[PDB]
Amino acid sequence: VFFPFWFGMIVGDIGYALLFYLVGRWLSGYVKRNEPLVIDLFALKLKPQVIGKLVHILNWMVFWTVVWGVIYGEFFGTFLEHLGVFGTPEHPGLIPILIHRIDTAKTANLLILLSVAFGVVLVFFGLALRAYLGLKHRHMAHFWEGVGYLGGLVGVLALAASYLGNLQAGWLQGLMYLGFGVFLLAVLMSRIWLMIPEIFTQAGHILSHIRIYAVGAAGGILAGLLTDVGFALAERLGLLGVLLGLLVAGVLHLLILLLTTLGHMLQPIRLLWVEFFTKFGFYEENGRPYRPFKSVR
Amino acid sequence: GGLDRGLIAVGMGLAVGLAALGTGVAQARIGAAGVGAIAEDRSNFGTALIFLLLPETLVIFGLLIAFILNGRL
Amino acid sequence: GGLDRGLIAVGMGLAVGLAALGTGVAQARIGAAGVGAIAEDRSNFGTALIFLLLPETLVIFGLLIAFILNGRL
Amino acid sequence: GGLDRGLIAVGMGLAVGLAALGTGVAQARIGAAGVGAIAEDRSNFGTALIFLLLPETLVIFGLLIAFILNGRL
Amino acid sequence: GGLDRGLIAVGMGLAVGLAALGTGVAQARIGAAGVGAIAEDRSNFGTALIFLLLPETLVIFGLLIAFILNGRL
Amino acid sequence: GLDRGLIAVGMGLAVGLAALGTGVAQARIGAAGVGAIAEDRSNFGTALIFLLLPETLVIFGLLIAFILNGRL
Amino acid sequence: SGGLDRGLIAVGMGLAVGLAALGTGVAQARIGAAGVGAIAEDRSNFGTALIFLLLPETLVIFGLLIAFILNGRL
Amino acid sequence: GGLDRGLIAVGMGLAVGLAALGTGVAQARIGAAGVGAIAEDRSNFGTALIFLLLPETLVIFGLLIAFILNGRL
Amino acid sequence: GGLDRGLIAVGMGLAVGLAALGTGVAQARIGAAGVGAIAEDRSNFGTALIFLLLPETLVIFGLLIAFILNGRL
Amino acid sequence: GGLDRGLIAVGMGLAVGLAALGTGVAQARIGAAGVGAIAEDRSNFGTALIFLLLPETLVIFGLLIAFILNGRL
Amino acid sequence: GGLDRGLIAVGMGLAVGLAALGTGVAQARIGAAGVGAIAEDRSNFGTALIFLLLPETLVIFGLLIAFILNGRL
Amino acid sequence: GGLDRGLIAVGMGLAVGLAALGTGVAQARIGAAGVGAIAEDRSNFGTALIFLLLPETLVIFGLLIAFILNGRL
Amino acid sequence: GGLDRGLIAVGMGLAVGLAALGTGVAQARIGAAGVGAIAEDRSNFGTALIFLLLPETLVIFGLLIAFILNGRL
Amino acid sequence: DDFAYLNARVRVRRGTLLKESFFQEALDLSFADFLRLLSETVYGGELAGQGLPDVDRAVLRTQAKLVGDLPRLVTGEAREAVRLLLLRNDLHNLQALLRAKATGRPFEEVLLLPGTLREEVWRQAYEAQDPAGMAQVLAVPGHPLARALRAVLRETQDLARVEALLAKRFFEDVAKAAKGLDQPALRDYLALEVDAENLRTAFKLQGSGLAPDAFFLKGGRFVDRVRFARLMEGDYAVLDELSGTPFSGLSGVRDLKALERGLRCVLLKEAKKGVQDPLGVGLVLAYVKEREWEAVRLRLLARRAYFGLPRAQVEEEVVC
Repeated sequence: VFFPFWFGMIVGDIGYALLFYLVGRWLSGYVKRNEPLVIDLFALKLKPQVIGKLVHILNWMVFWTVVWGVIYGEFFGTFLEHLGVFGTPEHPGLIPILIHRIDTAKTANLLILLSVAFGVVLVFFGLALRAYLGLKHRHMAHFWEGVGYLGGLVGVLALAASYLGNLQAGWLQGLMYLGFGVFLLAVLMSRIWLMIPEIFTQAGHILSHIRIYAVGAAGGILAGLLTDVGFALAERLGLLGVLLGLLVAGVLHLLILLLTTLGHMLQPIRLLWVEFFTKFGFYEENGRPYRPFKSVR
Repeated sequence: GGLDRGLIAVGMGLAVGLAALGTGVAQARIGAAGVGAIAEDRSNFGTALIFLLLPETLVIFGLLIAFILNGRL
Repeated sequence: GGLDRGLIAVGMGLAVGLAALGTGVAQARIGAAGVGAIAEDRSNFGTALIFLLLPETLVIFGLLIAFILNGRL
Repeated sequence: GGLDRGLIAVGMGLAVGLAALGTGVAQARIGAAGVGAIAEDRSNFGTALIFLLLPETLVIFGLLIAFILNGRL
Repeated sequence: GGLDRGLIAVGMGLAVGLAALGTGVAQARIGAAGVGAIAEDRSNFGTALIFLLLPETLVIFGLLIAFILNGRL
Repeated sequence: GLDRGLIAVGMGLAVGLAALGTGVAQARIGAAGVGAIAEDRSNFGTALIFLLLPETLVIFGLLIAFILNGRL
Repeated sequence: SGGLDRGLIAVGMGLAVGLAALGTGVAQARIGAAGVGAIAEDRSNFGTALIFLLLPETLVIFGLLIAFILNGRL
Repeated sequence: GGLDRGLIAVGMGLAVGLAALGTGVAQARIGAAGVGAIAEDRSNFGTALIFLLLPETLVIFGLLIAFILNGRL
Repeated sequence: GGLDRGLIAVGMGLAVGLAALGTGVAQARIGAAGVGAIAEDRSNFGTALIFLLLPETLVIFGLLIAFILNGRL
Repeated sequence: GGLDRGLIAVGMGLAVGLAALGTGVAQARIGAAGVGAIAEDRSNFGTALIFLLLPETLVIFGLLIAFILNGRL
Repeated sequence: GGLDRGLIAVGMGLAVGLAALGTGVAQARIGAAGVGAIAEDRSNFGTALIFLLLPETLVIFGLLIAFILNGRL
Repeated sequence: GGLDRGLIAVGMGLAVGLAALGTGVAQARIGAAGVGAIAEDRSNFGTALIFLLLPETLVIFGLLIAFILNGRL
Repeated sequence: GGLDRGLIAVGMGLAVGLAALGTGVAQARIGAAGVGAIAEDRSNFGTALIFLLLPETLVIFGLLIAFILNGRL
Repeated sequence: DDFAYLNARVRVRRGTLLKESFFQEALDLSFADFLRLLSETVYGGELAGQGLPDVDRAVLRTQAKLVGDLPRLVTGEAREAVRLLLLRNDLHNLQALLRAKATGRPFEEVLLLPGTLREEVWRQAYEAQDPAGMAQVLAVPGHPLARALRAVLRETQDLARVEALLAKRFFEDVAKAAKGLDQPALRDYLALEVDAENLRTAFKLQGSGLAPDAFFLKGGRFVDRVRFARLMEGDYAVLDELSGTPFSGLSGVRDLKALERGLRCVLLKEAKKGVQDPLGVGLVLAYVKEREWEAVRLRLLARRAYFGLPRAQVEEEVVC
């Protein structure tokens, strides 16, 4: 429900989506051929069922990067230059754009507020889920730690939005009352100490969701600047060395593709793995792995 | 604009870069010991990740001061 | 204003950034020893958390100084 | 009077370079332990690429502040 | 003024940040040996805490200088 | 015409300091790579890919430099 | 009644206190490391480890001396 | 107007010098491991030279930025 | 008066602080070896103190330079 | 002329000095391993001098930038 | 005549402090090996004191430059 | 009037001092390995002195830039 | 006029003190290995003193630059 | 050079060792189950056939393949700090070659288990007109034997007093080389080891009464000259005096067997502390000494399994 939708907000290029669709149709042809994938450079040998799962995650990811290439309005970086397919009022050629993402006076505050808002939803869902699991097993310290982090975090967020954000310091101060009262009540009815230094890192974990907009703007204007340099210095310098600039911008664009899509593919899943999974526990006593009677077949 | 707008921006960017240097210094040694403990066996993953990504509060604090200075102008 | 606010901004930014560098220097070695003690046995979790989260007193002091400087702005 | 654009640009460059130094300091030791786990057996591949690609948050946070500054430039 | 408050601010921030860096350098090695002595036994706990909390005399002196500068701000 | 130089010292500071960052990275990674190659020839491709991975630093530094050039 | 002196004496005081703080932090790092090692060996070298840890605080009381000298002649 | 040629020149010189510092820090340990490998055997000479001469990319990029600034001059 | 007083103040402060950093870097390793020699036997109390109080000639020279500049004030 | 000669000169001198620092850092470890390799046997003299006189490409690039800055003066 | 005596005073103080840092870096390792040789045997007192008192020539050179700058002042 | 000579002076002094720092960092480890090789045996003395005197090329290049900059004055 | 006479002093100081830092770094490891060689036996005395007294050529060149700078003014 | 690069490989290899339930269930079998249980683990990679020379050759070959690699793979300070762990083998080979040159039995006489030097040096280092030439061809640069044999070579060419002063010079030189650099977990270890060495030397030289201070060395901290003399002469309250030290349960011990058992246990205990430093040299120390403990315990269990000895003869020798 979350990770491909975040990766869409990372990668908003329709050309990246088309190249992913090409490698996905290649890889689904590879599971049609029923060959185990082998490469001795990485010593990667693996069975086609994992490769079919990779087909499934790649399709369910590439839909969201298509739709966030539409809303962010970027075709292969920026090929709206010749055909003005995306409508900004500085050069309105065709259908409008929802958010421009290349400038920051129009984009950055809204996108940064939504990027914090997803972390708000995620972390409050995680702490509510830890409180649920503490309510289940009749173990009370988990319930108190969950309600304490929830109250302290919403109190710090309300105090931040009031005394460092806008005006109207009247309504939210009762929410600050409630939040810090619940936090002190939890620490008193808990005796589960060293939660007090954790709430600063807890606000760190609700606030560290900036990185989706950060790598989104980074990769987006990096691709846009590369195709800008290539397209401009090819077209308006010579008019027939345009294939020279086009293919060198293409090969450098595929170079930065191959050199940082690993990193800004890894960023949403580490965001999940080190905020959401570690809020509700998940790191205690390792469970026990179910292995049946094999009959290896 | 004048000297005001110019100097608040370098007071922003120095804070961001230098807090990033701090958490790089931390995550260097913590990632070294983490890659070690994983390379022993694939069992310390849930503790290597939390001990590795405990120091990112520094750079979110740097971004907090940066956004305060951005809204300040 | 003028030269005033830019220079108080570089003051508060240098304070938070350099204190963040200080606690990154501390948490480097303390987190390395903590990952080592956890990879020895899983019963060192509370003491490694308390020693790794002790030197954030520096950065709450630094954020205190920066918020005092933003108040005197 | 004209002391705006150059000083916000040197704030931009200082943030980017200093955060770059931070994640270089991190990836140095993390990639060293990563190659030390790789060249023994090639089964620690993804669980070392995760730790190598993990500190790339720092330069993109510096680039975030840089692009905000370019928006104000 | 336009020059008094800014430069006493960068003095205050420089004092706080650089004292924080000093005691971070101290608490790095002292906390590493303290985590090690805890990993031996739980009978060296109080001495590890007193050697870790000794060098915050540095930063209470740093905040003393900072608040003398606030009193003469 | 007074701020035209300070954009360029910001450009040069970003380029040089990001070069310092990936030099610090490539120091230890290339030391481990030369150690692995001195062990056996069979770790060539992994040494090259781990050595060429931290060039993100300098290509982002060139991104900032070309931002500050395209402004001027 | 200066217009520039009041700030630059303050950055002088802050630089002296901060940089002497860094000096005794770099000293007390290795000295406290060897002290905690010797206390972890035996519970007998406590007074000598405290006197070697508290010996380089002469630097920071000298830094506070210079700071309050500049505060007096401000 | 003045005070532009000198400042683009100090940007040029700072870029070249600091990139030289970066590749010096790289080639220090890379050439140390290379001379160790050569002292072990003479068979691995060309791979030692190619890992030693990989970080010339740093300084040809630094000279690129320098000559872009000088063509701007 | 005017512009001289603050600049000789930062000269005195820089001299005292940086000489303090010098003798702190010296006393780090000298006191480490001295505490090791104490931990070997108790007949090194008469050599660790002389080798540890020898490098404060540095800071009495630094305070001499500070007081010469304070008299030149 | 005027003030710009001094600032192009400090850019030139900073380039020379900082590139010299870079190749001194680069030659330290290589010279140490080369003296060790000579201490093994006297057969590896030429490879030691070629690995030690490799990284002066840095300083001939620094002298190149310095002489071009002189050529623009 | 504005900033003249302040700037020559900060040159004097920077010279003394930075030479102090240099001989602190030298006396650190020299005093470490000296206290090691004393803790081995007592008869190495003269060689330890001659090797430790040899790098104070740097600070008497810094005091020479300081007294020449006081003479021109 | 003009401020040329002071700024070319700080460029000259910065170049010479920073080149001296770089070749000091080089000769540190080169002389450490050299004293090790000589204290092994005296059969490698000329090669030890030529490896130690090899980073004086840095110093004579830096002084060449210093005297070219003085001759520009 | 009243600043051109001033800036040469911080040039001279940042020459001499930083060259002193360079030769202190150069003397550190050589003095450590020399005290180790004397700790072997009291017969490798002349070679230890010649390797320690070699890198003061840096600071005599720094004082050469200092007295040439004083020869200008 | 880099400690973390070697430490990653050492932590990988420490991930693969033998557990306690292995020998606890191999404490009662009949040597075919021993061959069975060693057919699976990493020591079975070099097991050729079956029998005692096969098992011994397998253990020595796997230890040379799995332990003798880490003195390589680094260059400089890291190898200078890691080479001073597995260096007893070089002393044993050098004193065997020394007594073989001083005896006259042929150069192919000894078996020469691998230490840290390649064996071409050994093949070349028998023919030399000057034993200083033998130490010269033996000399790899920063080696302790390369600067110890020429140190105590300054009397004669080839004697046995030369060998005794070689052993004493080796111990004090390894302790001084531990003091001469910065590893906070190896200096204390080698001091405690050489304290154990001259303590058990004093125990195995009881009753003779010859001059003890010529045999006593310097480099330990828990013992001194007077405790060494009063331990060589027969009263053992001084051995009962050592409390607070890690010589904890070792009190009132007279015979050599229980003494050396307690010393080997306290060395493996204090050397298992090296996970305190997961970046420096402590972890490779805690790997190598745990590996040799596991190897010699595997060897003793092999002997019991083959010869059918009672488990009450072995139960005291797997106590740690």
